[PDB]
Amino acid sequence: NGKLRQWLIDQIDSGKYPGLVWENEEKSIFRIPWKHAGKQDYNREEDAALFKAWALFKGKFREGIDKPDPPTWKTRLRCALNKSNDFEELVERSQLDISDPYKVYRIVPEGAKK
Amino acid sequence: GGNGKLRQWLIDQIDSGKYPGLVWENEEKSIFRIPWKHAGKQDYNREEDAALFKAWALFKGKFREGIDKPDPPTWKTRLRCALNKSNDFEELVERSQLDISDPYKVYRIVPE
Amino acid sequence: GKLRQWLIDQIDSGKYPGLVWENEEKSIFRIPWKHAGKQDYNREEDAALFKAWALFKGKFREGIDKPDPPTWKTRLRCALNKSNDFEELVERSQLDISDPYKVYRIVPE
DNA sequence: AATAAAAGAAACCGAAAGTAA
DNA sequence: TTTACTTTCGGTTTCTTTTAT
Repeated sequence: NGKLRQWLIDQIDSGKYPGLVWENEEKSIFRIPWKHAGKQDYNREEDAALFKAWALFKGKFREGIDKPDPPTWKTRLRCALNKSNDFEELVERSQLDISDPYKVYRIVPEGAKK
Repeated sequence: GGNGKLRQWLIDQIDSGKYPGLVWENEEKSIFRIPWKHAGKQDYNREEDAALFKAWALFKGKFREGIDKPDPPTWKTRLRCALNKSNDFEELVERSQLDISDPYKVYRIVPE
Repeated sequence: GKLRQWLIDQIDSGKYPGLVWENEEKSIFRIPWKHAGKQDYNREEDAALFKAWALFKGKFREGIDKPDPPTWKTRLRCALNKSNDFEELVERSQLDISDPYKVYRIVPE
């Protein structure tokens, strides 16, 4: 009934967001760019695109109707990632203090029994 | 299965020690205790707690051991509905304990 | 149905400050609705109404159950939503002021 | 120093599934 | 079965305290 799992899998499977790539061929671990908005390498378009995309895809942000607030978009996805049972951050694999920094996440498989 | 069987039958089930938690509260035998546990709770075991409901289903024609598939929720609902509408029984709702372990309801027997 | 009468009764008492009628026909009322994280929020006064609903239904027992104001708030909110006896006037609600509240109109039968 | 972004935790929401009477 | 709430689901928004430039 949720949308985050399928949606994010789709954005990675698309080549739309550079740095949003699978790390393995088994499609279980992926990399998600996570740049601090204050950095010099940061451009609003390319780095905020994934967060804006989630706000567009849910009804939250409507282009031309609403005033843009990019930190809000990032907070939504971060908190959504944290809370979801579908995603587990591999905190020992995240690279946040480099140019082109990223976080590493695992998509949990569904459970065996009921 | 027919009319005028509920009152005496339940009195008989209380006077026997067969159903744990189905005991009299007074010596005048006008008020009694009936376990009323949610089937999902952890303490719930199907045998002991569904026994009274299964017993009513057997005593009336509704359940036949070995011929029909058991449905404990159906037995509970059937006996519940009988108690509410019964002129022979009146719930003392101010003494019932439904949000405790081994929860129960308290009922008063209407004299004629 | 106990909510319709119970809530009408809670408004008619002056017990909960901010739980007041807006009109003289007793069809529309104001129900305080503050976020529990805000600074003005005090646990006793603002959760009192939700606490009262939890008491009046069997859900909370003083001294037997651990207090959970967030669950109290959720139950009352969801109850109002499903109620055919209650309809929120969303064009009147004031959620982003100090002392925020919601506005509800009582459906006549 | 200052301004802006960011962080976890928890309270929060509607919708729907669930439960009881 | 209808009415009437209550609980659960899948994220979302807020609160307060760090972190980045």
